[PDB]
Amino acid sequence: VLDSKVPTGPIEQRWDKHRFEMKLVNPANRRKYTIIVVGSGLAGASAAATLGEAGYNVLCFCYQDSPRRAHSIAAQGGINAAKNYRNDGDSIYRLFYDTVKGGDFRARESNVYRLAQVSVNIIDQCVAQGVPFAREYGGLLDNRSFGGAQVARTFYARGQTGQQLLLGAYQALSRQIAAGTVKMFPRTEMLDLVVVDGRARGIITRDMVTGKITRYAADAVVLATGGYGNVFYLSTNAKGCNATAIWRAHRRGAFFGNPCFTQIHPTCIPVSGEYQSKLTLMSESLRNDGRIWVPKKKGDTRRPQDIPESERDYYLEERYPSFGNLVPRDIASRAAKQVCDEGRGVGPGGLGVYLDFADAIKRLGRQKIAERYGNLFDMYKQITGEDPYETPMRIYPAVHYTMGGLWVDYNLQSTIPGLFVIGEANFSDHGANRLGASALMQGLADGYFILPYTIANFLAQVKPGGVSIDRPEFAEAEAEINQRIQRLLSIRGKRTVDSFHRELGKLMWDKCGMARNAAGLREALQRIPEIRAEFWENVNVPGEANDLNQALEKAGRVADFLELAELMCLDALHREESCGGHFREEYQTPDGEALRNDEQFSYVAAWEFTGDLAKPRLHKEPLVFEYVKPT
Amino acid sequence: VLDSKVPTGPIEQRWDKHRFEMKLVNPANRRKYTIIVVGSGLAGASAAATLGEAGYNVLCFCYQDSPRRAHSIAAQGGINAAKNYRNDGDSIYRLFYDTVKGGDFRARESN
Amino acid sequence: NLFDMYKQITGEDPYETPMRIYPAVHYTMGGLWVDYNLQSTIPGLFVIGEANFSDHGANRLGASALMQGLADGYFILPYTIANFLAQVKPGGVSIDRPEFAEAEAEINQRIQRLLSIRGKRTVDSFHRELG
Amino acid sequence: MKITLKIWRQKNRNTPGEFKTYVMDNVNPDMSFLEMLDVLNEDLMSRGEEPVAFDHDCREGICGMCSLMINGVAHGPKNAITTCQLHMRSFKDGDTITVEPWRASAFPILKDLVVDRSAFDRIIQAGGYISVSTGSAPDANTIPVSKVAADRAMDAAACIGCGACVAACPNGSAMLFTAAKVTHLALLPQGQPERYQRVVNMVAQADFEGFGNCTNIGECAAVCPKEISLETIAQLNRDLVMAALRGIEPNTPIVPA
Amino acid sequence: SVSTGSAPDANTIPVSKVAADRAMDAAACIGCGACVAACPNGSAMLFTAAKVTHLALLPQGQPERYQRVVNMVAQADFEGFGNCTNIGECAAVCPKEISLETIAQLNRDLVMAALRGIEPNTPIVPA
Ligand SMILES: Cc1cc2nc3c(=O)[nH]c(=O)nc-3n(C[C@H](O)[C@H](O)[C@H](O)COP(=O)(O)OP(=O)(O)OC[C@H]3O[C@@H](n4cnc5c(N)ncnc54)[C@H](O)[C@@H]3O)c2cc1C
Ligand SMILES: Cc1cc2nc3c(=O)[nH]c(=O)nc-3n(C[C@H](O)[C@H](O)[C@H](O)COP(=O)(O)OP(=O)(O)OC[C@H]3O[C@@H](n4cnc5c(N)ncnc54)[C@H](O)[C@@H]3O)c2cc1C
Ligand code: SF4
Ligand code: SF4
Ligand code: F3S
Ligand code: F3S
Ligand code: FES
Repeated sequence: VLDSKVPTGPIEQRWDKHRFEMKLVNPANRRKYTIIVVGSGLAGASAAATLGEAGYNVLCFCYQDSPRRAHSIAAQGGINAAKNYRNDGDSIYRLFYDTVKGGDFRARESNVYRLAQVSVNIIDQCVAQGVPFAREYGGLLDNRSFGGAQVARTFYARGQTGQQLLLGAYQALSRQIAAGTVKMFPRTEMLDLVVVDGRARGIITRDMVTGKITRYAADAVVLATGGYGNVFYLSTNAKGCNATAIWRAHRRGAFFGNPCFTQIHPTCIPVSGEYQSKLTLMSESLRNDGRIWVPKKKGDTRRPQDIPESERDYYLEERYPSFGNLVPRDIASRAAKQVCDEGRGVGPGGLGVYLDFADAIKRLGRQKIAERYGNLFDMYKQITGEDPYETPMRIYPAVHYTMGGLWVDYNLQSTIPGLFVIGEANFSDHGANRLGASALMQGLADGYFILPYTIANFLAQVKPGGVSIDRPEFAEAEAEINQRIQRLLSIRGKRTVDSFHRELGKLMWDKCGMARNAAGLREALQRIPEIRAEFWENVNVPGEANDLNQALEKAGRVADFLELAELMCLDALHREESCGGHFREEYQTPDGEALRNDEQFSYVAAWEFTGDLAKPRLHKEPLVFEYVKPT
Repeated sequence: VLDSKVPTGPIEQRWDKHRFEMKLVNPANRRKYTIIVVGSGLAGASAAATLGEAGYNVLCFCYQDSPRRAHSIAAQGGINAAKNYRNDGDSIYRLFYDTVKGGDFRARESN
Repeated sequence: NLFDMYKQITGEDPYETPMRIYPAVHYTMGGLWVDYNLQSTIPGLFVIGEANFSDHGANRLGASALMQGLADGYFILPYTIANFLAQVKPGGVSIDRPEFAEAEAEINQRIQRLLSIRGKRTVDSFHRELG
Repeated sequence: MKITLKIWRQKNRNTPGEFKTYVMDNVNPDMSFLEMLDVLNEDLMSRGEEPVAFDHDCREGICGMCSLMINGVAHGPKNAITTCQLHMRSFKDGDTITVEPWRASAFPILKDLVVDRSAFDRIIQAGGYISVSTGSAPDANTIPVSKVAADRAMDAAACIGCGACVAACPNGSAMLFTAAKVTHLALLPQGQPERYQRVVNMVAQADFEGFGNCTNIGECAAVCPKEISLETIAQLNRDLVMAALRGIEPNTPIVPA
Repeated sequence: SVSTGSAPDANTIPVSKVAADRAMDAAACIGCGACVAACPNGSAMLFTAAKVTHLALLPQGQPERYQRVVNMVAQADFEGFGNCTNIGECAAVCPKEISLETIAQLNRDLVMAALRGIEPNTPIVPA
């Protein structure tokens, strides 16, 4: 049974009352506890730095060269806070209401309020660390609107806010490392989780440079391994982002909360052939001019600018005319994917649609268009090779973010006692749709102001030490990992790892992608095990275990993705409603929005691994709304 | 009839509750509205400056030579605030009580 | 700065000669009625500063009109005017509508009548009598 | 577009390496360099050889993990871009392209094209931060920062830690990286209380780590992906001179674990 | 250049009593224009110097003072006023007894701004 452990009383004092009620660890005793932190993103680095400042022995891990390589670094948009510096009507309650309504009423209210309440402290801490936020001429901070939000509550660096936030967190982590409190282990990836007597007591890692398999033991384990949006082969996530850690934890007993909840991005640079899997994120501030079109003829060799106005299929205009071409990204991207799927694409392989700017150039002044889109146009010209000022842009949707993940209660603790999941790896509080500039805020909130208290409470309830790395559980986990690696290396089939990953990604994008139906999901669930068996029988990963073998890492990540895809397809088939990112074609209003069902699906679904990949158990955590009412 | 449209509940949260309840204009849409401000005193100049900072098109007027030549430039006394810097018993509630009692009970409490 | 100012204006030194004083009307607490949103009876017409009734009641405390005006300008009017504007469609009214023409004609007729009266008594005589 | 590549191939840190040639017939002009390397790796795996290993995470020129010396110039012939941002439209049919990792004593080579850049991490660990603990921060708008100072601090702070400055510098010096961090932290008021110590510590760490000296050649600023100007080095020199005038002694060096 | 709602607490930045007194002495300018009418060159140097001195003696005016003076000076040259020969009629005519040391403060600020390479912005054209 899932106990959310949410406090009681008025929602404004819930976090303070909980903070008072939780237990504490004396500052002298903090040195007797060891905490393992797997991940060094915004959440991971912030958590490691704060727990090192407290006094605990922290063991931080990351699979990249340095802790400062992580898709927290790539974020372009700003970060939200309820400071109300622009005197426009923003507040903590307004932010809480916005976040709980933007999620389509699929998240707990207490978590959302806590996030909105600690956002202000997040901004204060980030400024105090030397983060170069944009300033006004008088020396005070500057705010901007996130392209549609009703208030200007966003703080930003020029175009790399995520980089500056992660660099502040990384500098704090480096300061702790120099103090001897935090031990950093880059270029090693956690391969398994070891639970001793029902508590997550350690991890089994592989050092990707030398191939060494190492066993670490600790009182508490924190997972900050980011999202799993890379299960689709084409996505805007980094080339190394994966779901190995969370899947291993889920297999160990953690509950997966709404794995089917995914968020996509409307405008991304299309692929240039069947060898690329990374789609570069553009800015949402485009599409303001609209002018999304495609040639009426299926195949035209003429230049895009040579096509007359009467010969252009300006779809999204004769369809959904009431919105004003500013249709929601879900509907626009579904229409674009359908158009490209019909065979009427414009890209190299036929994937992409035209985003024209010529009418905007003529109507407006080129000076202002340059002053608002110069970085984007230069970046597009650098990658694509075509000037947007003359030729139309090409865009294609891609999977961007995952709201789903491991279920956690109010204390950020998963089903397994002692296992804490923060950042993008937990279901947390975005609900069915992630608002802009909210993942950074959520990660920093979890790292800085939330996790220390709850982990201190859990550690105070127990006693330090008692578990070493010679227990039979460690040996069994290590033997399983070694057998898995040896089998992977000994399969030596024909098809490569990327072929299997691409096949899985295309199947997941066509069936469990933007638009989902029962027949398609059933077909995908039928198809997944055949692909998994073909992978486990006919894969070719060359090299040796004790070297720098990248194909082995890719093979492991692909195996975990093949296992996770079945669960997320099952979850998508289960939820017979449309809400947020999750869209079902049988439950849409005629306009094209998501038609919810609040009297039968107003809960959080947690899936339990029962040993069978086709029959996982479903547990429902009901949601009750008291301050914000569904409508 | 006259509707004061004052909020409800405890008097300390009335302004915050009203601020949350009222509608908003997105910063992108502010440039499509024109506001006429007649007067450039303390109230007029402050309102025009704040609405200009917001983004609206403001049209300010005054009958003197310059906006600074308006009245209220001659105000010699100080300006009150409930900051309690001197640590002598002042507060927001004390100021509210003083203002509502000095007016001989002829004004709305919420304002 | 008061004895010196009095000497500058009156010409008599307060240190040796008694001062002379006489009361005069200073402030008006009354004005156009406004609701909580600082909006008058006419929709869309907002009255701030000393021109509205607002919250001074029957007597204005010292150093209160300054903060009243600054409060109305800085921290109150933006929210209420945004609340009013968010419920209406921008634009749609130009200066060629008949209401503008009628108001302009009334103003022109009033000015012409004022100029064409050309009586005997001056404006300040009537103002002094009324006062 | 037929392309011949000469890739450096080294088995491990202790095993010596050598150049090997690979000829590929069809190369899409609009695909990036790293994707061409990926296609080559797939071909090698199909044939039965050991694939080429290189660092890559984001493929957007922000993370700073890309590190390749292409045709003698860091990050490829085009300037102000990283290796992940370089596309094959900048090359010519029948061209020969030489691919190498960075070369420095402080950047040991671990594989064919992968190097160990933990020296930058250790340089950061020795004072390259602001010592403020969580929860003690004041309000955001407490300390005003002029727009010009914030802009210059952001210009210096956009360093992706790629290590191309070390590779381009004839002396193998990390002066541009250290100068950029020092300039970032020294242009804001929050970095004032410990700047004169900070620079000294950081400089000492670089000397301890195995980097060379700066002859003011200026080669680093020509290949820097984020166009860090040479005025950061002047700012570092001013700070170090002023710290020496104050008798600031460097602390103990950060020894690797 | 401070916007509404972003101000910090009043007692955040301390200002010495002497600095505040001099800033108040310079800030009590009623904009009458008698300084222009008394200066034989028709220069607005006392008005500009008074405003610059007011804003330059408080910490809140620090972040943009060296630009500010330059801009203001350029605007006077754009408006048609003459130059200052340090004659001193404006100080003797000024109703608020603004001293000639405001002009010295403006000269110091402009010299320092020129040493830093500050360049005037575009002039403010009348509507
Ligand atoms: C291109 C892009 C743009 C974005 N823009 C925005 C934006 O404008 N606003 C916004 O609010 N959000 C944005 N996001 C989302 C947000 O930035 C991320 O989702 C969020 O930072 C993820 O938090 P995290 O730190 O947990 O993830 P990450 O930063 O990805 O954490 C990954 C960390 O875990 C480690 N790790 C992972 N797996 C393993 C393993 N098996 N073993 C060991 N270590 C492992 C990695 O080494 C790394 O340290 C964007 C995301 C992307 C991809
Ligand atoms: C001598 C004196 C001393 C005072 N001292 C204090 C004090 O110590 N403390 C305190 O709290 N209050 C004091 N007050 C009261 C207060 O300062 C003012 O009376 C006033 O309430 C505040 O300024 P305001 O902007 O509201 O009005 P004003 O500043 O008078 O507004 C007048 C503005 O409206 C414009 N205007 C007027 N009619 C027209 C028109 N027909 N067309 C176009 N524009 C027009 C003018 O051009 C000007 O811009 C004092 C008042 C006086 C007279
Ligand atoms: S200074 Fe430039 S070249 Fe050197 S590491 Fe930083 S971004 Fe790379
Ligand atoms: S004479 Fe004095 S008060 Fe008048 S404008 Fe000149 S400086 Fe200001
Ligand atoms: S180019 Fe090299 S010599 Fe010094 S100034 Fe830069 S590190
Ligand atoms: S008298 Fe005139 S010439 Fe200059 S110093 Fe004063 S403005
Ligand atoms: S992969 Fe990030 S800079 Fe190249």
